[PDB]
Amino acid sequence: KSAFNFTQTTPVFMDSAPRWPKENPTWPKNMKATMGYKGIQSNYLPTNTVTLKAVEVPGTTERNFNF
Amino acid sequence: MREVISIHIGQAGIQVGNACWELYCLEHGIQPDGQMPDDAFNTFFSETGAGKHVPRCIFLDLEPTVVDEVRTGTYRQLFHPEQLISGKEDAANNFARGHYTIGKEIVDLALDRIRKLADNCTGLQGFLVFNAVGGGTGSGLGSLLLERLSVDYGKKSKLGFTVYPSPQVSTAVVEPYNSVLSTHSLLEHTDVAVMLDNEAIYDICRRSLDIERPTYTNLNRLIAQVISSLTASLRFDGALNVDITEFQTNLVPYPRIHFMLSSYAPIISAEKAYHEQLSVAEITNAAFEPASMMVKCDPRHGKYMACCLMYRGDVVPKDVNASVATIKTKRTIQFVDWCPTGFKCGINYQPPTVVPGGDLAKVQRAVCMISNSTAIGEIFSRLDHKFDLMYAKRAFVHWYVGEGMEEGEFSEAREDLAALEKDFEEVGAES
Ligand SMILES: Nc1nc2c(ncn2[C@@H]2O[C@H](COP(=O)(O)OP(=O)(O)OP(=O)(O)O)[C@@H](O)[C@H]2O)c(=O)[nH]1
Ligand SMILES: [Mg+2]
Repeated sequence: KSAFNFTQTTPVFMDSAPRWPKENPTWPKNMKATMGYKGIQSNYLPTNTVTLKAVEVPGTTERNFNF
Repeated sequence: MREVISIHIGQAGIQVGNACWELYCLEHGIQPDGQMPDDAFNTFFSETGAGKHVPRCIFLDLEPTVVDEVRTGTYRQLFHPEQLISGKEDAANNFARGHYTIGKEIVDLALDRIRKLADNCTGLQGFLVFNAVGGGTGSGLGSLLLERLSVDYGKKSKLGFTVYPSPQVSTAVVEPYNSVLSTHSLLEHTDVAVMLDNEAIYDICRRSLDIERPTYTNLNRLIAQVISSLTASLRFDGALNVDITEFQTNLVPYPRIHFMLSSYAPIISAEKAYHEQLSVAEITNAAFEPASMMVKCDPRHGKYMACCLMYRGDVVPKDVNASVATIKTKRTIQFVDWCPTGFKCGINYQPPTVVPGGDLAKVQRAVCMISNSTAIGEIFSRLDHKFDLMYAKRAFVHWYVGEGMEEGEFSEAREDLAALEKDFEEVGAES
C-alpha cells in the first residue's frame, strides 16, 4: 500500500483543498430542487385547500366538487 | 361561501320569518322584487340567471291561511314558490297530529327542498331553526323534522330559537303537554337552543319602547334585531370575527346543557336617544341587566357558566375588555367556579339597521348578549309542575292516544325533564 498515501496515515503536512462540487463557506451553494406532492387526494381533481362539508355523518363520502 | 339555511315551522315560525326576511331585504338594499339597484348577502340568497336574489329559507306549516298571506303580500315575488310549503289541514294544537298523523307525508317534500338547498351552498355553516313550542305544527313537526335532519346530516350544527310557554301569559290550555314531548326531540337533536317567551318581551316593550299597544308584529321585529346582530360576522367585516362553530365551542360545557338566554341593548325610543349617550360600558351593563332578558327567568338565582357578546357599531376592543373587567368585579353577578374565563366577545363595524316605521332608534352602538346560565332551571320546572298537575287525571289524553300514540310517551318525556333538572344543579357543584 505504498504509492497510495492512505487517509488513515496522512499527517497534517499532507492535506487537500476541497473543490467546487462540494459545500463550503467560500463559494455559494446555489439553489436545490425537491418534488412537491400532488395535493390532497380526492375523488375529483386533487386540491391543496380543505373545504367545509354539508353532510358530516362520521365515516361517509359526500362532497360537492362542482361548487 | 359562509352560508346557512334558515327554517321556519308553525305560525310563529313564519310570523318571525316575515320579520327577519323583512330585515335582510332591507339590510342589503334588496327590493321586494328580488333584485337590487359579493358575499355581503351570499349567506342568505342566491343569484339566478335573471337579476333576482332568492332567499335560502323554508317556510313550513300546516295552515294555508298564514302562508297565502306571504303569497299575496308585497313579499311574494321573492320566494321560490316551492319553498313555501303548506298543508291541507292543520295539527290543531296536538302533538300527535304533528308527529304521527299529518307530519309523516310532507317531510319528504320538505327534505327534497333541503337537499336541493344544500347543494346550492358550497360551505354550510349550520341550520337555523325558528320553532314555536306549544302548538301542534311547531312542536309536533319540529320534533319529527329535527330527527330527520340528524339522520341525513348528523353532526351539522342546528341552532334553535324556540319560543317557550310563558308562566302567566298563555294562549293555550294543552300547551303544557306538547311542550314536554318536544324536549327529548330537541334535546337530542338540536345543537344549541336559545329560548325566549312572549311575556318577557312584553315588558321590554312596556318599559323601554313604551308602546302600550304591543302585538306580535312588534315582538317579531325584536328577534330580527337579534339574529342580524348575531350573523353580522357571517356577512359583515369586523374585528374578532365569530362564526357558528366558534360560537357553540366555547359556550356549551356539556352535550346536555345547551339552553341559554338572550339580551339586547340598547332598547330606546327615537326621542330618549337624545337624552342619552349610550357608552359601551353603559350598554353592556344594561345587557347583563335581568330586566333586559328575553326570558322570564332570574339570573341572580343561578350562576353564569359562559357568556357570548356580539357588539355592533363604533366599538373598539380596548373598551370591551375594560367594561367586562368591571362586571367581573361586580358581586351581584356570580360565576361557577370552573370558569375563570367566561366571555367570547365579537365586534362588527356594521351598526344595526332600522326599519322604516320601526320603533327602535337609529343608533351607532348596540349589544346582543347570549349567556348559558344555570338559573334557567327555573323556567324548566314550572312545566314539570303543570304537566303533572293535569296528567294525574288523564285529562285531554283521549286526543293524544286517539291519534296514534300510547301512554308511554308521557312518562318518557316526563322523566327526560326530571333527569335534565338535576343536571342544572349537578353543574352547580362548587367543590
Ligand atoms: N314571538 C311571537 N310568538 C307567536 C306569534 N304567533 C304565535 N305565537 C305563539 O306560538 C304559540 C302557538 O303556536 P302556533 O305557531 O301559533 O300554532 P302551531 O305551533 O303552528 O300549531 P297549529 O295551531 O296546530 O298549527 C303561542 O304561544 C303564540 O303566542 C308571533 O307572531 N310572534
Ligand atoms: Mg298553529
